[PDB]
Amino acid sequence: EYPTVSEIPVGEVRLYQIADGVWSHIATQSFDGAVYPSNGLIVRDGDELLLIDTAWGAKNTAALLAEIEKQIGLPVTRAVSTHFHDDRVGGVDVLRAAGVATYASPSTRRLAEVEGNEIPTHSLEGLSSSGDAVRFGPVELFYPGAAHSTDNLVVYVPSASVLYGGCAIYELSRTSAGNVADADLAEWPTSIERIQQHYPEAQFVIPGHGLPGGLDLLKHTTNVVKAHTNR
Ligand SMILES: Cc1cnc(C(=O)O)n1Cc1ccccc1
Ligand SMILES: [Zn+2]
Ligand SMILES: [Zn+2]
Repeated sequence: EYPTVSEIPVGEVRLYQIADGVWSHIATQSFDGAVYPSNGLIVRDGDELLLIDTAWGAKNTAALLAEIEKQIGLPVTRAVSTHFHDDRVGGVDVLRAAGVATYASPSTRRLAEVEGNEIPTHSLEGLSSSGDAVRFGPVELFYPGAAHSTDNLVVYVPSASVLYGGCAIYELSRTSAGNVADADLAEWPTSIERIQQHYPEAQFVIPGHGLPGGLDLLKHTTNVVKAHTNR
């Protein structure tokens, strides 16, 4: 069963095996007097590990690596951040010290230096245009357009039919659009369309925060989004 926010103390991290060689990592943070859960992803690449997004803060990313060691005891060598926000780059310093090579798109890199967040070192080339996809070891990287942020990336794992959609994708239980200041509300739904059309074969959909479902998470997020739009 999936770890829920009401089951994880701020400062601990859980791993949830989704397939052979595919985990998610779950963590928690307080922010504006409330507690939220956060996801990210782990994919096995032969003998190395590929880490998708941080665990929302220095401390949690330290735990995230320690729980990787306890439970998989394979090394994390590359890290991709899927947008410039703290729940995705909070802890890039802890990874880099640990000898992890951290990556993001140049748009992510720019926006992070501007917001004062931690900056992935390497720049992922070839994703600046909506629809763009590049390979990266055991996953595909996809820029669906602007959405939750202008720079947000989705990750598909083909071996396992897994779609990591990040904060661009909401969990079902989440019916309010929240704070979406960095978002393009006008393009967000077109952007989800692109996700659907490029990965219809997805069987396991992971949001930035909360419980995983399937492609129906995309109709859901289109809906919540289009209902904010119309406030
Ligand atoms: C605080 C935070 C970080 N990332 C997000 C988001 O919407 O992606 N949010 C807002 C959020 C997250 C989870 C549940 C509700 C609101
Ligand atoms: Zn965000
Ligand atoms: Zn988020």
